[PDB]
Amino acid sequence: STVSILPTSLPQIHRANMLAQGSPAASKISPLVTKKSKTRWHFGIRSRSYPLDVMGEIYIALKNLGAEWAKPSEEDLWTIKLRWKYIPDLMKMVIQLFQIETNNYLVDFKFDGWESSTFSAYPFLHLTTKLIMELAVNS
Amino acid sequence: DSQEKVSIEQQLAVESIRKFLNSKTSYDVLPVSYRLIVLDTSLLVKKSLNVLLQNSIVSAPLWDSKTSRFAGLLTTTDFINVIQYYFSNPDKFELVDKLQLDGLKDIERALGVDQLDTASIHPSRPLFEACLKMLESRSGRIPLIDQDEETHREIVVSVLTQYRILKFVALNCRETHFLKIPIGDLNIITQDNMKSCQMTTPVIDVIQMLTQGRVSSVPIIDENGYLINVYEAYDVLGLIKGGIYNDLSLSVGEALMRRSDDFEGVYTCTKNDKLSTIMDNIRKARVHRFFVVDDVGRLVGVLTLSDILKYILLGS
Amino acid sequence: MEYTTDIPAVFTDPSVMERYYYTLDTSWLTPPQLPPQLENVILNKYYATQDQFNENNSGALPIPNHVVLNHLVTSSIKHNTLCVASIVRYKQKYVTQILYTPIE
Ligand SMILES: Nc1ncnc2c1ncn2[C@@H]1O[C@H](COP(=O)(O)O)[C@@H](O)[C@H]1O
Repeated sequence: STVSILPTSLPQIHRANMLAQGSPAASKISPLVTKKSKTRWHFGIRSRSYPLDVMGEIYIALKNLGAEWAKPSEEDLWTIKLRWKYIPDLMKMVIQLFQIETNNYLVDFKFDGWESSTFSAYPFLHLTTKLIMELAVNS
Repeated sequence: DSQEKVSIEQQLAVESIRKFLNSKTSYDVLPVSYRLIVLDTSLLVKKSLNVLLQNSIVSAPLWDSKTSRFAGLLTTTDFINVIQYYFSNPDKFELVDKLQLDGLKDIERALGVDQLDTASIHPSRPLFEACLKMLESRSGRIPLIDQDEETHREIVVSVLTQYRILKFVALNCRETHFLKIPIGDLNIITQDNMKSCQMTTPVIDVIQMLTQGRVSSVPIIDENGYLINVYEAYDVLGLIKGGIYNDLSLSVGEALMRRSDDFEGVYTCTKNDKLSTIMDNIRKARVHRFFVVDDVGRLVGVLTLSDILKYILLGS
Repeated sequence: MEYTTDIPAVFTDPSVMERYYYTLDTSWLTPPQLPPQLENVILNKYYATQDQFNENNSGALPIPNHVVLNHLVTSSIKHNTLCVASIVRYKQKYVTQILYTPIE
């Protein structure tokens, strides 16, 4: 076949041909180097405080943002079943506190549907962004 | 005797490709698990550029957190608009620097460019229908959009590209081998009114050719018509990254030094090449077009992905 | 279920948790241990397997665990931008929906 890569299109040859001609830009302009850092992903947010303290910070943040929640029982103290105002108008969330290490806890956030296989998490993601920011300020 | 056989095998391969396209949905093109990068509209333009470059993508759906709805696709066209606006208003550097994605429509109004009624397809629909719609996109990207089963809101599932369709075809239809008719005998190459420039042409003029001609790239030739390089809409992303205020009156040749070292190159072919070979290249590498050259390397035409799709769908 | 804006007494009044301690008869007094599915090494390998298939064409595409669906994924704030995500189901396929939003 006669399918090829045009050699003069490759950066190394193009640069060299511009340098050989004499144009100053050849020395001064450098190629774009996009350093793509390996992003570390985590579920939810970590806290170094202790259970009752953490749960207290969350509820305070929830209250100031205008959310409502169900009364928890003794078997599910570390679970928040909340509703947020933001066609169904009220978004449901489940927030769960987990223990990692002795001094380390993870706050898990879960979308739980709407109240009046194919769905958008973006309204959920937007609200959690507000919640994480509200929490970061109070700290 | 021999040209009769080549012809009927080509016909069989094409009928087979078309049936495949008629039997598959856009949903089928999707990987079993994949990522969808969406930008809030209040995000800065220059940060959105970094998000694209960091993630090795060239488009991203937009999300309006105020109205809780999708606000279209950020593409290289939006970035062309910004550079054109700045070049015409170099006093407004501060506005451009602090420009947010939702401010793009103000830039559009200031330049007088059309709204652009960007298409969409329901994933459940035949792939063949998404192909027909692809012949209208100049971006080469169309959002896959469904309905949220609870909010009834219109929502983005993915972004379909022409490359991805043609690669999906190539991977699943090895009958491409029997496309042995030289592309020169098919009348699928565009040869008339070739928009081109030279190495000394200022990059801003080349950028004007992209939107004024409705083309994704501009071939770069010497005085005698030899193909040397190309300037792509994609290159604009690196051009803004490396200083807009800096490269006001820079030549295309000079601007091309900003290209990353991982640039994969410009593909060329001749009139004697076959679509079997073309699809093989698409199968194995991201190729967006094949520039047709003669026996000595002079530019005679271009065969883009849209030309190949159009042949698959509509014929010669 | 009934909904209210009243913060549960156990987090605003020391008397409530104290009462629980003293009226003993165990695990409900402490938050559960983090499930192995939500560990950050499993989450990022899932990302790396998606990357290895698309950069090096090595292996197969990773199906996520059904446990982690609709749960929030986060990363460190960079350039005053919060990047959050959530793995959701679309028909029989899986979309990691990522959002970039500016913060203050
Ligand atoms: N620089 C160019 N000059 C003239 N025609 C072009 C150029 N680039 C692409 N085309 C043609 O314009 C149509 C759309 O181009 P594209 O958007 O690149 O697929 C195709 O039929 C191409 O063959």
